[PDB]
Amino acid sequence: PFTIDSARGIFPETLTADSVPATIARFNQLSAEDQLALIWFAYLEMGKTITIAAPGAANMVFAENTLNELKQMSFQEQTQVMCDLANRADTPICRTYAIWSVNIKLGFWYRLAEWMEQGIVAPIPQGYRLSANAAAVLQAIRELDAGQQITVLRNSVVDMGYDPSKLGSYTKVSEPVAPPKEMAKRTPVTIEGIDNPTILSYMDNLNANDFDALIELFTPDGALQPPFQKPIAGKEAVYRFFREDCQNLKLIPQRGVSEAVEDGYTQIKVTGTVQTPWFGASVGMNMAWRFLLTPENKIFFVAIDLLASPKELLNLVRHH
Ligand SMILES: CC1=C(/C=C/C(C)=C/C=C/C(C)=C/C=C/C=C(C)/C=C/C=C(C)/C=C/C2=C(C)C(=O)CCC2(C)C)C(C)(C)CCC1=O
Repeated sequence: PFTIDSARGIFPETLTADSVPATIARFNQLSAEDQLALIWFAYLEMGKTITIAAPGAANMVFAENTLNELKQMSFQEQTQVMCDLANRADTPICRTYAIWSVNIKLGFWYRLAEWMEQGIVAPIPQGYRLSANAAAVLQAIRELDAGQQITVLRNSVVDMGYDPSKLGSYTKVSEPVAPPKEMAKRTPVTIEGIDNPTILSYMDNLNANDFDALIELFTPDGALQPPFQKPIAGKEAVYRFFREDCQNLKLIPQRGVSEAVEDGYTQIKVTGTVQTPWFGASVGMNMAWRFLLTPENKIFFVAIDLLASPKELLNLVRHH
């Protein structure tokens, strides 16, 4: 009947932005030097219309030792470390970076971007010439919508460093968890077409960084699938993902539809936008949420999708 694997397929008319993994695959064909140059140029152009937020103090304490090593290196040595990261080389810095959470790696590169601008780290060489393929990948990124662009950039960062699979057993380094926003101060979401209390609780608890309440919405074996990734299965792993990767999001759902399927279960699709704390309101990612709920309104499965275009925000099929 329903398994996690079959639940992945609900609302199959939902068109996701698979140009993100497509573009990443093209990017991964390029030399390390062209990868760095390409991201430099893309980030420079993006900055003209989107506004990145500075990393917090606790984010940066974990990257500090590595950044100070870099601050001291020659321009040549600095470039070599950056190429090592892009190449996923086996070096001490690449092994250190492999155990950092997503947001720590992002803060590392945001500091390097500042330093490269303002003189401290080796710039991209003046008159650098991208390969023909790299020039085309950069143009492809320019034509993506902002939500797709920042997803490509983040993925490129997350994939650098030594393969964490190749490390064995290892302590993942992550920020302290923010406290749940006071109940009184929360702003509840509204969703046109949906009043299911679990769906509203999922949105509101995530918006409040209240992961202990969020996780109780799931079945013990319930799964969550982030954009372009495999399902994270079971409360233990979902709860860790929440606390590690999901703080300070702003979910802005707009509309949804609900459909009874077999055995008192119910499949629900919501569309809307999401803001990441890295860009705030300057980037609104067009998202769908696809939930499979038990008769007791528990989340058996939820998939979160980055949508191919804004048209898909209105794609809400009520009968299958
Ligand atoms: C690297 C590099 C550079 C620098 C580059 C830099 C500094 C790049 C920086 C890039 C940054 C900061 C990108 C951040 C992206 C964040 C995203 C896509 C978050 C999405 C979250 C979502 C969708 C969450 C959704 C969620 C919802 C709704 C749920 O319902 C459930 C949870 C879930 C998580 C699934 C240089 C400029 C120096 C050039 C050299 C070079 O290589």
